[PDB]
Amino acid sequence: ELRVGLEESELWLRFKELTNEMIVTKNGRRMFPVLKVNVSGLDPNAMYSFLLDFVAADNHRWKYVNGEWVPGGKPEPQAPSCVYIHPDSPNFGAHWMKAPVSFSKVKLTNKLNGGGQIMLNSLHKYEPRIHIVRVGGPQRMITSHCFPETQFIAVTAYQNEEITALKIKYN
Ligand SMILES: COc1ccc2sc(N)nc2c1
Repeated sequence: ELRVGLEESELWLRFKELTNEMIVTKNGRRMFPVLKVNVSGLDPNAMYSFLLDFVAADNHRWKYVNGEWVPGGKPEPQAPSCVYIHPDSPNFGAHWMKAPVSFSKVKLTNKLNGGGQIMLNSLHKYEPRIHIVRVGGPQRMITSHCFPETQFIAVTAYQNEEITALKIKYN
């Protein structure tokens, strides 16, 4: 059975209990913490690509009012985010299972851009999600996994200084 787990869930949970924030910039900003995933139960000889996308967790714009994040009253449909391909892709099951799969090079932007960078909606809340795609084989297969512990609001600057302090303490 294919098992997907979050590495350093302890740390992620401390961010989550404060309401996590990730910076987005025109050129794109790397994530901290980095999403790192433990995977077991792949066919070590089979070929797979690791994909990352961001689900809009709700349909609302958020705003930091009197030191607390509060959702707007005017929800709108959220266009799904683009997919980031893990740069080790495609790769053997053995490669993916030998160490945590680390998305250290994904960049989050607020502007439609050349390539690599993933555009997100400013002040919307996101739940990171991966897709494990079996490739090259005759029978294509996809397993998806969400990481609620890794939820965050996309911001152009940090609102809650508790988040800023944790980002610095652990980086
Ligand atoms: C996934 O990134 C985006 C960026 C801007 C907008 S406005 C809208 N309706 N949804 C989105 C999603």
